[PDB]
Amino acid sequence: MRLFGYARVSTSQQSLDIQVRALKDAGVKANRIFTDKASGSSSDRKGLDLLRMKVEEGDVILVKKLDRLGRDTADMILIKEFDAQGVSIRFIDDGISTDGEMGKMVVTILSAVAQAERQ
Amino acid sequence: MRLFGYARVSTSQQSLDIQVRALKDAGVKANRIFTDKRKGLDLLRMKVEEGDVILVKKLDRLGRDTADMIQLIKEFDAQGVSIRFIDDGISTDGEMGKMVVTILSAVAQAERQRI
Amino acid sequence: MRLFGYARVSTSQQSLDIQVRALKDAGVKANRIFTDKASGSSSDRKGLDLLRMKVEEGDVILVKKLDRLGRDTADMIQLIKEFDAQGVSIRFIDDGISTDGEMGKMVVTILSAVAQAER
Amino acid sequence: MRLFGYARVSTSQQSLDIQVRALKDAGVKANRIFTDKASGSSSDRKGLDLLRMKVEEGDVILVKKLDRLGRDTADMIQLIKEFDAQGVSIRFIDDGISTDGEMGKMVVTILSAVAQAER
Amino acid sequence: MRLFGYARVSTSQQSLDIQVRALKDAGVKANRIFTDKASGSSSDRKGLDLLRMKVEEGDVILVKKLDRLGRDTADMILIKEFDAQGVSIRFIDDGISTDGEMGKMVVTILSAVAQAERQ
Amino acid sequence: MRLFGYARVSTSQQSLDIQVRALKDAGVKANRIFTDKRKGLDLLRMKVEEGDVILVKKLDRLGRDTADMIQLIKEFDAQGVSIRFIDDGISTDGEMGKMVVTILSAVAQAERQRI
Repeated sequence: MRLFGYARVSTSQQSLDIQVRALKDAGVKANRIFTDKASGSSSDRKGLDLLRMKVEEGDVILVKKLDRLGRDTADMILIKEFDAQGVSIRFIDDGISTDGEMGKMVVTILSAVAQAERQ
Repeated sequence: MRLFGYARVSTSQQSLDIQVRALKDAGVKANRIFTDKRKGLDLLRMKVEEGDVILVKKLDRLGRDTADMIQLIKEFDAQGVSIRFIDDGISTDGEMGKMVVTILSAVAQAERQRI
Repeated sequence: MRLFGYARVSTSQQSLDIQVRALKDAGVKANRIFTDKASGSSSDRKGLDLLRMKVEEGDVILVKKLDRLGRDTADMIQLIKEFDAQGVSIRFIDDGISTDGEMGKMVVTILSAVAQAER
Repeated sequence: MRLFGYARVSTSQQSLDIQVRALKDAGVKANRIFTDKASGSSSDRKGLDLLRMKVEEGDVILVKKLDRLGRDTADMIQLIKEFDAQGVSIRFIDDGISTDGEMGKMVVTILSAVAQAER
Repeated sequence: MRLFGYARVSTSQQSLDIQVRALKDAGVKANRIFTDKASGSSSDRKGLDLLRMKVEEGDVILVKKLDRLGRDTADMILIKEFDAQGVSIRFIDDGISTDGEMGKMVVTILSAVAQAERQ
Repeated sequence: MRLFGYARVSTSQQSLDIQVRALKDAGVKANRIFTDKRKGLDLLRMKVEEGDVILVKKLDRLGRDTADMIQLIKEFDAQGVSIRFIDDGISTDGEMGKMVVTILSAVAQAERQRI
């Protein structure tokens, strides 16, 4: 298993820095921290793209809070594709993971919310 | 234990009789089905007691916004009352109930940032 | 031929906007501009890494000046040779310099000469 | 075309013999090799001064490397332009570089680019 | 009037340095000191050539001793040509000049010796 | 004052009578002309006295080498004796005499460096 880290902002470098420091403090080496900053460039915006290329089945991505993974709830149900790759996600602040039975609940609930959102 | 039901439409009276039948089908007595088309919800609130279980068809029947949903779930939780969201596979019993609060709190925060 | 854009940038938004605008003014689509923070390690350049995957033989990378490509002359030379080996040439907008074939063969020769004469 | 030779040399005989031999090996007559001590002032370069008087349009000055011509890149560039204005080109034996026309136009462009990127 | 300085060696840099320092100590600015060192190059050997270009009528060349001016006595009777240019020479150590009546004697005597030498 | 003459050939006896006539013509009595074809020079030397003047045709008649010349000129100088080098325009009287020593000393040094 290898730990990766994902941080995301739309605008703020500050919250970028708040997440990246957190990811290191959780134990991710600095070169395994990929970020997305919508106000950057294709590379600042393709941190997830690179991350997809680096992972292997059995690896773990750490993200600070649940809202940092996607633009929206449909967006974050990313969980499916990384689970396709056999790669688990673990949200630090909320202390939930996406693997096994707990990971099944997380998607069930999140689908419910996203379908609600469409209401 | 004691079983209630909550059904809510925006407008369709037709579908209100359709949810109500669905809950009647799940075992809920008709005097225990409360409905809105928010007095229905305010009566059921409440009416319920320790050990009761409320059946709702979907998560989006229960409340206006995820934040309103969290506040409802904690109010029922405090009393020893739980919800089954029939079509969603979700229950507020025990662990799945803690999960649901954890995840909805996180979604709700997003929305206050949206506001 | 598809045009890409590349820039080494410092840590400020100002420094990024300036480089992004310069490459957009040169005709590069916004989704084809890749940057790296100039601060960072040269075995972990995420922008070059993505750019390497997206180019095809015959494509051109535009760069504003020689210093926006490489960390130093030796770094410039190795990158020019890497991309040259993939059939991709580099074009430095402000300096006027290109590396397609002939002039391209001259540029690495002069750059090494300068490598030496400076070293 | 008559071939001349030029070298900046340090203060030792060894340093001079080495540069003189290198230009003789390149085909320059011994009486057409001019040198300046690298120590000295750039508004008093006796060798360049004599060389300037002896060249004709069409002649070529051979130099071993870029650093044997100018005190620095800015000095190299001004000298290349001076001789270029008299119809005389410079040929750097070891580096392979020449300044006759085309490549010559490229060399001052690259050299200034490097002037900048180094400065 | 302007003072110039001329120093000459066949081999020795040391006596070069012994003369140049002398020429400065006599008051010649450093950029008006031209030297010839037979073991140098065309430029090390064309110090007199440059000197001829710099002087004006009325100027003075200082040389340390009389033997430093020419290879031989016929050679040094240089005196004629610099006198053609109206430029006087003054030999420091021997305290003779080549101008006016004293300069006439110097050439008379020196011609006598050189003709003797041919004997 | 008193006038001597010195004439020297390598080999030509003919030219020895030619120099000797030239000095006789310059005013020198025949008992005062010394000749070599180095005893001639040694007699005149080394013979001479204070105030004497020696006439020689050319500078290269006088001596083997410039150094030998300087040594001769100082020996005569010390005694108050002077040389006229007829064909060369040079005299060892006074200033032109100091010049001649100065310049010949410098030429002689060159030659010791040559040796």
